[PDB]
Amino acid sequence: MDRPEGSEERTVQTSNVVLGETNIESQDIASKEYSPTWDRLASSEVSDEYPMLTDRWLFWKSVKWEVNDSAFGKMLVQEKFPQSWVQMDVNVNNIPRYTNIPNFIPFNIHQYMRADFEVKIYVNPNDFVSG
Amino acid sequence: MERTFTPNVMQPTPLLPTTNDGRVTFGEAFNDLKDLARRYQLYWEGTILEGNLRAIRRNSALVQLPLYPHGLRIQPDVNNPIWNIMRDGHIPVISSGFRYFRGGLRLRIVVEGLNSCVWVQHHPDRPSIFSRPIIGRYIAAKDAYRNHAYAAYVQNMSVNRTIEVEVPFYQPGLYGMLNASDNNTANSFDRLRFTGLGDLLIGIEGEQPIPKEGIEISVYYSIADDFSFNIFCGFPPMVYCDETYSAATPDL
Amino acid sequence: DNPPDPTPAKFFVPIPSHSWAHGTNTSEPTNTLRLDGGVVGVGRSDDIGTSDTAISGIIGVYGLLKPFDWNANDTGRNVGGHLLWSMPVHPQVDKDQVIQVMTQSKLTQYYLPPISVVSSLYAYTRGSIKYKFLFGNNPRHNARLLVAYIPGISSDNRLTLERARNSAHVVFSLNEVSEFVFTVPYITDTMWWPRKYGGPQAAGEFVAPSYICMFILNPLVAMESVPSIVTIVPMIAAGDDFEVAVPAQPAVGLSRNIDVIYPKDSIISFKSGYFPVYVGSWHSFFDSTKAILRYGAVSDHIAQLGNIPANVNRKAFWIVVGDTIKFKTKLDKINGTEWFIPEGEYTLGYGVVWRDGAYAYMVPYPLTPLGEKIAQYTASLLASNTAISQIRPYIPDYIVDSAASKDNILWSPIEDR
Amino acid sequence: DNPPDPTPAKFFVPIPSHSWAHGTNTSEPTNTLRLDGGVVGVGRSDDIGTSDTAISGIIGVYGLLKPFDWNANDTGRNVGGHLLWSMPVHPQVDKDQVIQVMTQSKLTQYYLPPISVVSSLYAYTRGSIKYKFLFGNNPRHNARLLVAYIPGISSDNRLTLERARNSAHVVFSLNEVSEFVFTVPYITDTMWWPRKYGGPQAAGEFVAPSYICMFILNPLVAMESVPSIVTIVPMIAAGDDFEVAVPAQPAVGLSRNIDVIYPKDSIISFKSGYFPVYVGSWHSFFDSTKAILRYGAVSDHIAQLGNIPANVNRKAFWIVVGDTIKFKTKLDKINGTEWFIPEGEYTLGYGVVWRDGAYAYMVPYPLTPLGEKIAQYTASLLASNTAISQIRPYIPDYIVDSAASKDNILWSPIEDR
Repeated sequence: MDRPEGSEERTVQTSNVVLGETNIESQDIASKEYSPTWDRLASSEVSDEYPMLTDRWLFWKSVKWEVNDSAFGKMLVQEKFPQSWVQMDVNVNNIPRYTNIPNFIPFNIHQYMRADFEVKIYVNPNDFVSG
Repeated sequence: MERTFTPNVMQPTPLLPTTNDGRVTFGEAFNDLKDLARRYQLYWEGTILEGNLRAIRRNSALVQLPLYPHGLRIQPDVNNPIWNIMRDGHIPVISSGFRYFRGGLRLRIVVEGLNSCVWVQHHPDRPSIFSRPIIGRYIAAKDAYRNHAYAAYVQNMSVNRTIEVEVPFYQPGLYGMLNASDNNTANSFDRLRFTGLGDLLIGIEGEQPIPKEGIEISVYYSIADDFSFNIFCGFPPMVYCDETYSAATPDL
Repeated sequence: DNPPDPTPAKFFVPIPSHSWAHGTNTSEPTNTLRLDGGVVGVGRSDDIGTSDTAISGIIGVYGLLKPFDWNANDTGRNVGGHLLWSMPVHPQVDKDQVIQVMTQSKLTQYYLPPISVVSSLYAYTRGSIKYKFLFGNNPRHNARLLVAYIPGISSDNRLTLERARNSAHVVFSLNEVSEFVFTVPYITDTMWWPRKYGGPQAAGEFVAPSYICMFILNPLVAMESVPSIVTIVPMIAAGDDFEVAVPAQPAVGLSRNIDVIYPKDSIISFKSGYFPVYVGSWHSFFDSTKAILRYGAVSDHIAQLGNIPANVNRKAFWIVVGDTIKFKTKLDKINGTEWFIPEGEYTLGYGVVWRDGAYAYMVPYPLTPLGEKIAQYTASLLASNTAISQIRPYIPDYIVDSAASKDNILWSPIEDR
Repeated sequence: DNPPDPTPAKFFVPIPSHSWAHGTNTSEPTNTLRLDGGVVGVGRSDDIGTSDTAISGIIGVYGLLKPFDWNANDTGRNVGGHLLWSMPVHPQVDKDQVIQVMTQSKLTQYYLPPISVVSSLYAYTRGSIKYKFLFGNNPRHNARLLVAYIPGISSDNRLTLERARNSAHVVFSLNEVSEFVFTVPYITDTMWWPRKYGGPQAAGEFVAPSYICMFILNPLVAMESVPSIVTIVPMIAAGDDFEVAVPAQPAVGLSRNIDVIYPKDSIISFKSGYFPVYVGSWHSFFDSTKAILRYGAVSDHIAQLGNIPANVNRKAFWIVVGDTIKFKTKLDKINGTEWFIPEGEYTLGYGVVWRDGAYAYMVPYPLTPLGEKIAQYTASLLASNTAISQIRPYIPDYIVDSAASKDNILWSPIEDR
């Protein structure tokens, strides 16, 4: 910290959401990136796209891990993807609904769907821990 | 990219000069697992007696064989010494590191002890949801008898006791699943039609009796030319073959 | 017109099948089960990649090895010259440097890295290996390590820091750095090196050519407001110069089915009337301070083993096959090693045969990776007729009589490096 | 001159026959039974066309589906929002939407359209389907219909007009128009779709991907000098984008011989002395208002079934194989369905097993397509342990004792979707 403001925070914008980061990332890609061609052979109905809704960085879970429950191989998250994320808005009976989250609103009126995904993991520790 | 991420390298010596994957010292190269998967290995082998077949054997099937690129679920027992100490072949070991595939398989059926004729059919729209074969009188009628219009091959043992066929990929989707579970109820559809190439049925066509020793059917398999191991996920944990039969008794 | 064709017949040799071994650089005649009788191949698109079986792309992926803790407050170990971590260098990792899962009566599951899995498919191997070291530190921690590659050495029996510095080595500083890679050389008297682990009954096995060792140059320092332990996670991948020669029986099998049928001819047990058995003590064996298997509480009632075949190696220890028992034992740390068994209840997994004249007795060992090592070492000491007083510290202690077995207990012969 | 020919012999592999599967894009060696030993083929002219086996030209021909009446005077049904007609969309038509001919002890004959016949020869299918609707009207009749294509739905369980409008649909006006075509889309999560009907024992069968439904927007109007009923005849053909993937066991067989031998191992009957049987009533079964099979007029003389094998599915109903009987029954219209049996004399074709302790009884059903459906539904209700009071409306009523059988009656297990 050497400025009146703390220092410069990098910014990443998508749709109407802006994420701030301050450090150098760790990155990877599950498989080779590509543009699909055989999806057009599956449905004669025109495939709708809602980029301002879907290309939006959305907040998922927060999971709290403590020193007393942190062992080698401890699973902070084990979730079916993207099922668990798209179905994260449940009712009193733990039944999911696609009706409230704008990113998921197209899932309610369509039977079949496809997309590529990106997942960010944010941890904000102090200067004096290790893990 | 993290999987291959190598920061702050500290290398005391230069690299080791190449041999082109063995081509310099031996006459051939070894750079692709796909090449090894094209070397045949045992898929399944068993002995069949008259008692395993239907009382009245109306040219009925001998073996109902599910076709998986990653092979069958092995059963190590006193009667199967190979699976017990050799365990799974190279192809199931190779397959375990990949999620999907899209090609065909090449088979080789070796039938010994039978003087009759053997028929072989491929049922691409009827693949099994279990990783084990079905034998003789336990095979349902729908499969126990020759079906029409399926790709087939009929071979007299008098001319040759080895059958060579290539099984094609006839699946409605993009990929076929490798390493699929038999315990699958949440995704039955995936397990039913997006996993196996379809059952291969091996039957007998003649009235000749089976010898008291029975007939032996040995099915070898390998990857076809149009086959691809597609998405590299992790390898699963392994067992060591030298931990089956110990070297404490070096000869046994 | 019906002209005769008196062209001489050719000699041909009939064979039942085409090549079984060939997998590349050749055609294969076959009966394709298709409607199209030409050279046919399944369709493709970008939705479906090409085969990702190129070896270099597989073995380049890092795999995790057995992690270890690095305690800054250990005034005994955290000193200059101390050996933190060491092992032979070869593509398959040593079994005891890999994450394991053991199952009673079944096979052990090993979490082998990609370079280890692929190498077990081939007979020979060569090239540099990338050892990535990941440290669980923060900007307060500091140290300096010396990691070395010792050609032609397989163990740390003569290994010291002041010798390790006389081989190819690197010196790493942990000053606000958490990852670094030590790409070790390939120094051999030959061009290809035989794999270490092979097949059943150690078929075609051999040894590693070199050793890697991590020494403490400048000991780890922390502060009071910061964790005093720094975990180190070793990882392994193939260097850009790595190659694999020759297809052989896989050294490995899948873990979908970890069942195994040990040879019935090697199985040994207790004589009739000498079972059920329990873990206990008796006076003529280190004044009844060590654990042995008894069949009763009257003394000189120590379970006797049945006939032990002569084809069983003298340096071999044993593993329980069928049902077993639990027992409470302990073992104090042995001088010059990190070998100790804390006082706890353990299942009986291993045994070592103690001979007294025409009678053979069995000594119990815990079903644990360290118990496997101590059992093996003890069997070796009995093999060289080591002093009875010097084998004493390698034997589990007697605490209290344990439960008895349902019936007889069956054992199978095994042996390690 | 007699020069030696030391040319090395070649390796060849003997096989008894040429390809059995190949039907195109290859030559086939064979022994032609002709006098001319060359490549010979029968002569032709314009008198003899070329083969008309091009699939697209076959499946483009419309086939007739089960017609239905559309009554303008039905103040109950002829209202906005009413579902007139609906079924799953797939190339083979649903069996209950096709003209049928049943034969006692034989197989049913189905009048399948060309697109249905061809599709039963192949494993996969895809593309648009043309549904032509023909109306028996004249310029007085008027209405508006809403026909919809619902992707991912197989039944009308959650189907209403006010939901159907939220999928691909068309709105047709019957104003001096008698024919129109609804070319429905192909909306799937995959590229090929497995056929619905396969082989014996439902070999390789699956389900349809989508649903088509016809709703009443503006109800049918007629006048007093004009027929109040308008028949609707649905027809089906393949769209220009239709394709068929993979040869498999035909789902169909010819109707030249409709004989069939049901498996002897599945056959069940009545215990000795418990036949001949007749249809009647008894008190402990809905106060003797429903039909069951008795063996005498003394009470608690209800025909008992022999041993029923455990491999028989619990939701399965039964079909009579040998000789049978005629009986007079009826069933009143069931709420929420168009299910009713008018009072008439019917042959006994189907049965459902009613269990009471260690005794098993058989409930009679008429040999009629609707009787097949009601029998199946009842067997399913017994399977889920449905309330005895709620299964009551699905059981044929008792009117009067019927003739007895010549001897025992044999039954075979069957099951529908």
